[PDB]
Amino acid sequence: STVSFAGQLHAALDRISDRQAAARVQAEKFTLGEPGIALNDVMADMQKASVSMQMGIQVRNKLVAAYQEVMSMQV
Amino acid sequence: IALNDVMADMQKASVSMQMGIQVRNKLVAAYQEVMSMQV
Amino acid sequence: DHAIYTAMGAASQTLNQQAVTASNLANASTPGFRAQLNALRAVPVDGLSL
Amino acid sequence: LDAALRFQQEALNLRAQRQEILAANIANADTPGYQARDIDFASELKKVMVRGVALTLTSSHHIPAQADLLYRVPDQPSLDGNTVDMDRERTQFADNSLKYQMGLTVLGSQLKGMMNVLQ
Amino acid sequence: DRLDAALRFQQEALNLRAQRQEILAANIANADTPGYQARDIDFASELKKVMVRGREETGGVALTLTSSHHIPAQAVSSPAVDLLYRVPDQPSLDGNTVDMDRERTQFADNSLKYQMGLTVLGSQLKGMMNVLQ
Amino acid sequence: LDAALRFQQEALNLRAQRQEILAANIANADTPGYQARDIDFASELKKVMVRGVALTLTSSHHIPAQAVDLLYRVPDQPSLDGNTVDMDRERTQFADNSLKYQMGLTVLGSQLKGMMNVLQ
Amino acid sequence: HYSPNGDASKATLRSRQLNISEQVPRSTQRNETSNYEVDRTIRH
Amino acid sequence: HYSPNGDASKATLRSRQLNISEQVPRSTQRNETSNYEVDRTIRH
Amino acid sequence: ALLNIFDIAGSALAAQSKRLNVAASNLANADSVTGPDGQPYRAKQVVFQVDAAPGQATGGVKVASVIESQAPEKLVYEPGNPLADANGYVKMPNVDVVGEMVNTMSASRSYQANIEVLNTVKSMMLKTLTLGQ
Amino acid sequence: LLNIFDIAGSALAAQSKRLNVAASNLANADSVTGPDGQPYRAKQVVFQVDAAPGQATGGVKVASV
Amino acid sequence: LLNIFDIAGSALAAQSKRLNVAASNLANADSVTGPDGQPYRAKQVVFQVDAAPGQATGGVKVASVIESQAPEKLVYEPGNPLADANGYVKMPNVDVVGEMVNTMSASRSYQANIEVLNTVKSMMLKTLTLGQ
Repeated sequence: STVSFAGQLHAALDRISDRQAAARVQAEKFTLGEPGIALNDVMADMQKASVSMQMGIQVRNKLVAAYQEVMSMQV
Repeated sequence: IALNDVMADMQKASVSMQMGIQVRNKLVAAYQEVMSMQV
Repeated sequence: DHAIYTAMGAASQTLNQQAVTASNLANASTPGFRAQLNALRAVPVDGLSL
Repeated sequence: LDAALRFQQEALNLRAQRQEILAANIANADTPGYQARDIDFASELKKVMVRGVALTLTSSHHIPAQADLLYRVPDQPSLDGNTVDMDRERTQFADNSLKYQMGLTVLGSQLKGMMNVLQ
Repeated sequence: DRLDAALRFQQEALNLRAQRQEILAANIANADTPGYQARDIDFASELKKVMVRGREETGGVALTLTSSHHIPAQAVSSPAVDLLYRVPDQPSLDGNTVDMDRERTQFADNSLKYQMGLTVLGSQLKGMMNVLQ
Repeated sequence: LDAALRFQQEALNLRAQRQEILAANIANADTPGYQARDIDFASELKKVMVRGVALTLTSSHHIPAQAVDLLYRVPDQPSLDGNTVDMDRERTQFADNSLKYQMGLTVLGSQLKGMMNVLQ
Repeated sequence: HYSPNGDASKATLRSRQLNISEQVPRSTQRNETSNYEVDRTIRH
Repeated sequence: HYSPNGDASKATLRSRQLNISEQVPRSTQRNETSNYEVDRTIRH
Repeated sequence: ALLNIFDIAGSALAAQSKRLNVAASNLANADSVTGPDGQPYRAKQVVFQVDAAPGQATGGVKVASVIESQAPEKLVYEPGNPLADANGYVKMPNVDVVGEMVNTMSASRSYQANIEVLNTVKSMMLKTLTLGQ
Repeated sequence: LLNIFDIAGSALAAQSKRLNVAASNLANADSVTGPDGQPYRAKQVVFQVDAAPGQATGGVKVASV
Repeated sequence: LLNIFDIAGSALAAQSKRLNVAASNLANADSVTGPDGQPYRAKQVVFQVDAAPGQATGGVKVASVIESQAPEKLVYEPGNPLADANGYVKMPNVDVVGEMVNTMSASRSYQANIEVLNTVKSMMLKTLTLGQ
């Protein structure tokens, strides 16, 4: 139907938030004493979540720079 | 998609948008300099 | 790094020799017992280089 | 907001308290009739997370103010009195230190994420 | 364009470095499985092949794009690079020809050259942005 | 102009080559009869700053093809297998050469950044 | 008003992710994700 | 309206990826991903 | 420094961890006369395979199908202890102790290698983010 | 407890109980009577594998000396 | 592959192969028989300099593993097969002290080359920050 790239940014933010929340709840469950979950799995998922979050931060920085530049053309 | 691909795409698009905006700035400035003379 | 395996082999197999000697040696004063003599075999690992 | 850090905060604090308890167990390894103690980490952590009134706030100079040891089942009776089993205590202490380090790493990483969002 | 024709080489080289990187980490991860037969690729020849031909990655198919709620799923995809066998020294009785020292010095080299490629792209892109301001 | 960066640049480059030489000495510290080699930095640098051949280079499709003094390191403590790499000497030399490479990197960084600061 | 799609014979599936697993002392598994399209009538 | 392509004798494929892998202790494996093209009628 | 190298090295970590846990079980249960139902304990081993068998290219290790070692199940002779059959022979699990020592030793070393690979790739990727700026 | 800490600690505790049984037996060799007045019956420890439910393997339990 | 990484990595490979040969000797000392039935002949490696065309220096290559042709010390067991006329088993000629010293020295050289590699890697990664 339509892409509505504000919807794409919303989807990216939702992905980042969901990944961090999943890592957080896995650390929750593991330190709570729940059997199953392993330590290396916890740390690996936390690492991946950190990388995705820095992904979002870099996209933020460059979008803000782009907008601050498109607001400089004289009309 | 590859991560390095995503950042290279980021930067290429950013440079292209910068270049387009600068070219438009030059053209708009030329238009106004032409329109601000005496006749 | 795989050297450890070879060394492990030796250590493990030496214990086996010990075992044999022990069974070979507890069986003194066992009538007509035949001592089970033992040896160690080198086993090359013929491969694709070196 | 900014109470997302609460969970690992309480978990780390509880790990430290358990460390103190286990160090007390080790220290009292040979006192007679010590009857070693412990806490149940999962229950304590749930209890702290699930669960504080600020006093009267009239004119100044008004002085605002404010303020389970389980028994480990023993093996190997002694009749020298004590019930601290050194092997169990040592394994529990090592595990507790490891998990304290984990909690410290997780909390530090959350703080790093928060601080990285801000620049 | 002519922005992605001058930056094309370093982009392709850096992507190929990343691909060789997970090849080498697959070598490392299968250090002690039996009969692994460590793999590697030739970087120069493959880079020339990429520049002349393109990507042309072989093997991969995603599902279709109908109305939402149709559970996207994808097949197992692999780059078109032809994996080459690494000639082994020291046979090891289980077929595993992964020599820690060779794989690890190659890993460090590949990491360093990937960082070099990142530096080169960063320099070229900073140059572009310095022209345009 | 802008060959005022030449000296340090070439100096740095020479240090890097030296590393290889010294590195080889460490690699062959056990081989028999290696006869550890080295170069003298000062004289080699002076010579290179004072200063293969070109093939058939008309239009393309003719396949162009490109074409230091390695001095003995006088040994001590002879070792019956010809190897003269006193590994202690080479370790000291390698540490010092790595350090002076770092110094050269810092000096080029400073000259380049001074140049860039003047230019903005 | 809608029609009830509790029956499988008269339901409508837009998607269905169905996984079946088991070993044979038995362990089995069966996961279902089904998304439907439902008849609807709107009077105003 | 659409047409039922439950049958491969009248199904119309755009893409089909097929992996068959088995050892003979017979370990077997089969994967079949299919994208179809569907007949259609739109009576407005 | 692709993201599908986290999966490979993480799978390697999990496989090494499971192998090490099994070897620790073997070493602990040496001289374990009986099982819960009542049976000699059978020393076990884990089987390492390459992950994602079909197509793919190379990538990751899987520890599916933990199996049971076929050592000859050494016996002892104590016809005063129950669990000894006719010709009283306590069945005495078959653990090669030095082999298991070495197994744990190498498992720790390979686990450490893969942990490091994870860290190195993350550093690669975080410096990838600093492309341009 | 983390998994391997549990397995190895159980091994250590079981070995300690086995050693205590051995020490007690060795010390009471040639001991005419018990308190009630009975032969000192020598003791043994039986090692079961721990973890009956789940994976059927890991750790050692030595209950019922 | 950068030249210096190649040199040090070749050193690592050579040291690993030397240590493997020493371990095989130290392990099969006192081994009566080979597969077919012959003495285990004690093994040594040959270290030679690499990069033969160009600069005459750089790296170490351990091509052509050879055998130590010492006269293969004998023992007397004239009931054992593998004993010729004048029953004399062949009994590999491995000197344990030499092999232990070889293992120690190989480990130390391995460490030195590893740690050269680390130094060089830091050197180059610092070179990448030249200026900026």
